[PDB]
Amino acid sequence: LSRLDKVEAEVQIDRLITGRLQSLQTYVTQQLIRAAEIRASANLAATKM
Amino acid sequence: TNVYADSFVIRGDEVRQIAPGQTGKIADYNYKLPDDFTGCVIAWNSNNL
Repeated sequence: LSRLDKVEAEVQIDRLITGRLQSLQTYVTQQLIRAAEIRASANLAATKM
Repeated sequence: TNVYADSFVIRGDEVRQIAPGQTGKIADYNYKLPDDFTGCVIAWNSNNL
């Protein structure tokens, strides 16, 4: 923001928006894959208990 | 919905700042076109008149 005029400063930060969100989308996707895995273990633990 | 027909006269070497979002003396102090501007910008030499 502090080096580029607003006419095209949105373009570069847009790449961060597409970028930083993309990592967030991957992290949550990793989480659900791990979230389901734990519940399978948890349900196994539930039966064990 | 509606039409805005803006009329003004400037130097011929001044049209660059008319582009949306651009900056300088024009877009800083006298004429700021919106970022989401919708339309066409028309100019022609008028030294004779």
